[PDB]
Amino acid sequence: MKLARFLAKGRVHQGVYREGLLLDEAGEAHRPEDVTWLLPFTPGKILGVALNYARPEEPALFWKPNTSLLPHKGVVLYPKGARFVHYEVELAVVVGRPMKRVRAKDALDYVLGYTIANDLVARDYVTNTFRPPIRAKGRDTFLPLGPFLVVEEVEDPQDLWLRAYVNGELRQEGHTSRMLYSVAELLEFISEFMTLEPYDVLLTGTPKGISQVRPGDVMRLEIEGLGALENPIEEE
Amino acid sequence: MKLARFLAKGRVHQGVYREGLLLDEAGEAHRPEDVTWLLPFTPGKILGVALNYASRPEEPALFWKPNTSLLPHKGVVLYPKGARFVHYEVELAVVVGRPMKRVRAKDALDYVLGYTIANDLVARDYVTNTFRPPIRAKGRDTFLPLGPFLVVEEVEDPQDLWLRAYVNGELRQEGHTSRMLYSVAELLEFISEFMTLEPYDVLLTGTPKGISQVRPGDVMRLEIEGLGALENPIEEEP
Amino acid sequence: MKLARFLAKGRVHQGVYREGLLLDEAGEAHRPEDVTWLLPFTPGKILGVALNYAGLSRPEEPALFWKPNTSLLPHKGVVLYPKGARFVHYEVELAVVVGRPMKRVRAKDALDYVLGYTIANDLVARDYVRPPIRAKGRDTFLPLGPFLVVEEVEDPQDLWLRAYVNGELRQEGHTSRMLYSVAELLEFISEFMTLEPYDVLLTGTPKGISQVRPGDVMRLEIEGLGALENPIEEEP
Amino acid sequence: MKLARFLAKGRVHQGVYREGLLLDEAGEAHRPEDVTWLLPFTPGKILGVALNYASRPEEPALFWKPNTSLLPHKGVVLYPKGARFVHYEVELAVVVGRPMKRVRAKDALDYVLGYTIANDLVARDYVTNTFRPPIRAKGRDTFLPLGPFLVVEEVEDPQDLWLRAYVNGELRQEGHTSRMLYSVAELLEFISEFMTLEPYDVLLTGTPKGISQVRPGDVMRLEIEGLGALENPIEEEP
Ligand code: NA
Repeated sequence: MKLARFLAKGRVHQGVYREGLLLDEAGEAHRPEDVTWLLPFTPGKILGVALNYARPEEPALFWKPNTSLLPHKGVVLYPKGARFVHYEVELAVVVGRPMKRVRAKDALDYVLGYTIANDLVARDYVTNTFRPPIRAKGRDTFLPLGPFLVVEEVEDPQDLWLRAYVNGELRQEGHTSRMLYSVAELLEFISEFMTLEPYDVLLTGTPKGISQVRPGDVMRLEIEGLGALENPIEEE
Repeated sequence: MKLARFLAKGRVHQGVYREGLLLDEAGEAHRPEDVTWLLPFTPGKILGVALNYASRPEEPALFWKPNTSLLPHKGVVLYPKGARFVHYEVELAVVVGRPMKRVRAKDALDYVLGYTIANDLVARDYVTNTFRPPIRAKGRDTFLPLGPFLVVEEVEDPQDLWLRAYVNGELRQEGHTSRMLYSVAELLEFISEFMTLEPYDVLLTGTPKGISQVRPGDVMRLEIEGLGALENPIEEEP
Repeated sequence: MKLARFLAKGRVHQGVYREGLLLDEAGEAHRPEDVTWLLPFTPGKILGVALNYAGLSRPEEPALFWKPNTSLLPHKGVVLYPKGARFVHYEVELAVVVGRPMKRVRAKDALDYVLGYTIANDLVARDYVRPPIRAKGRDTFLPLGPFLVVEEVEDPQDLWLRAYVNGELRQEGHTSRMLYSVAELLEFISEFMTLEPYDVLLTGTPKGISQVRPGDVMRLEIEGLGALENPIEEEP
Repeated sequence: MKLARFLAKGRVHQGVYREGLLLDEAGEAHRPEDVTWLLPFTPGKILGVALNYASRPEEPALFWKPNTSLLPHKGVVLYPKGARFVHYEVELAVVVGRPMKRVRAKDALDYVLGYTIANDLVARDYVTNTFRPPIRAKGRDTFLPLGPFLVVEEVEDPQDLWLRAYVNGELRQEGHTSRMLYSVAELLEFISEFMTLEPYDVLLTGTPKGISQVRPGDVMRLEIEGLGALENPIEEEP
């Protein structure tokens, strides 16, 4: 099922998405257009692997602060004066059980589900890969996530198409099978030295392509079987 | 006030440390040796700064420390199996008290709740030149002893505090926060300019280089002017 | 200052209310009409006191009761009227927010532990009136807000209380008439129960013409704390 | 499996109880005697039902227990100074696993995550007919020992479990959940009809009358079929 959270008439609902509608805890159906989308869950810590699409001897891990989190339909703030702001459609993996020293072959047995992430980045602030890209990628609103927490629906995370649209125009396409380090490998590498807890999130990277956005653009990211994450952009 | 959190007889207490004793919410006294020390508060996000002690980096070299690295006073630090170069790092930790976004340096300290001590440990074997210092080197479990107190309304100037580190009771290093390249105010201004800092988020201000290597069996005791002493023994991973 | 929390363009803001304007963390202005009001803070446990307004003596001890966090509703949120209920009433009450841990605190020291104040509408369905949980702890039965007012209230026992239904004044009261003061209540409660920062104490309400019906718009006001407004709809 | 949480060497571990041993997230074993037991999970809101054991009341007599009453296995219960009639209450505790609103009884148990043992203590000295039982009598600090485990996927029928309570090693009472006036399913239906229950919220199902008076110094050990044993000593307040 596709779990979601939304705000309606002052109440936060934890529901399920079916046949284009949101069913709340009481079984009452809601139309997406009538509610205010929220994050499908509350993320613990969020790590991402850079340059993971065609390999490096070790995953180049980076952090995304929770203050960068943004829900579906939320507005991404374009850095004042920036010139090179890109979007990054990526498969987000949500941990379901505590992970510590878990073998790659068992890694998937600990996953709760998946969702869509827009790992934005402002290249203007990146000199090179020497220091962590915190000012360039950990900015407020730079991590739209959702709209759903898809549980027990994805058969293989390494076999999913990835698409991205800007103002409706398909400006990108790709597949996750071309992932240098798999989800199971990333979880194994990470959990060897760091305990991953339920709801922690792993961003798996994105393939290179047309991704520069400007104020006024509406980005729509889609991943096989995970719905579509849409976010407009505006100057700060 | 030196706020502290501890576990005693099954109860978690949010109290205060005074003259050697721990007082709980009701004012009842507890001996440190009879309780289990906990983190003085629950940290939100934690950022550190590399090379911030004595021209300086064009901009603060920020990095992240995961919450799973957190360890309370007296907790056991786990030495990475097979590692050969593990170092402690005595740093002044700054705890945010009010939401910060685009705060000027001259106003930054007005948003600070209090201060505590941090041991920003690093396993240099894992250090690289990609997003340095890498998460695998700085964010291992237990690599962030923090505490024992959340000292509020006591620190006059964060840029005027001595730093000391002991290993097995012997002084290994002496520093002073006046030697900070980027001041606490400048760091908060820099970070809050693009990232909202929420109450209880923590900023690790760096440490001066020294004879900081440690090995299994060693007991690290870090002290900062007016912030007490953070002590942690090191054991080898099971 | 009047602290407030609101949702705007997908972002949750912790700001302040000045001159009819909502200022976010960065100090940027927001028009109330452009945002979605939320609770001014996240409450811990909420206790209320019954019969606290009246040669009859006051109760031998405060008649304490609980309001579940699931009853909480923000300013402008929709209160749900119980199907078939004949006697649903609003209750305008001064809500006290704890700021420091309280255990065995003396009345003379009690107010020193208070963070701030806000308005509460402690709704009740008298039809279902043992702890009145089914009558008082229903979902949406605790509108709370709009602000967490700190460092402004000089004396909690010297504030007027007012309630309007559909813009028409229904009742006027004054906190000086409380049988047990805020200080006495916190002393009584903290004697046996540890109160934590953000726990809330509802101080009661004087009897009045407070019956409400589906379609009604309730606007409660307390001296210096603004106005809390909530419309009522029949349960879906 | 019997889920448990414990503190060891400064670290909070979420483990599993197998063959009298606690295994952490990494699979490493810990001896109980070497760790500090904690609550098996963090409860949301807790509701209890009064007079639920041997027709029946028109509707369940629901009441609240504050999270501040929560106490872990082995924790010390504080006896109210001057109280003359304090009683333990062995009850089956039901832990909600999925959001519940307007759930029918026939489907209720499908929303249950697991079960645990609860000691719903009461100081009868403070009971009257005003919102009975009063919060002052039931909601005192430490008046809700809970645990030691969150037993999931093991209880086949909550209405078919024996209840036992021992004071200082001596059997004080024996009961059975089949004697519940309102079943777990009926209670969750009644409650969820007007109140949304969230994951980790807890329902206390009541207890049968018995010789349950306890005094300072007593060691209470409550047991429920398949849920282990919850033990707590009693001490007088400071
Ligand atoms: Na009331």
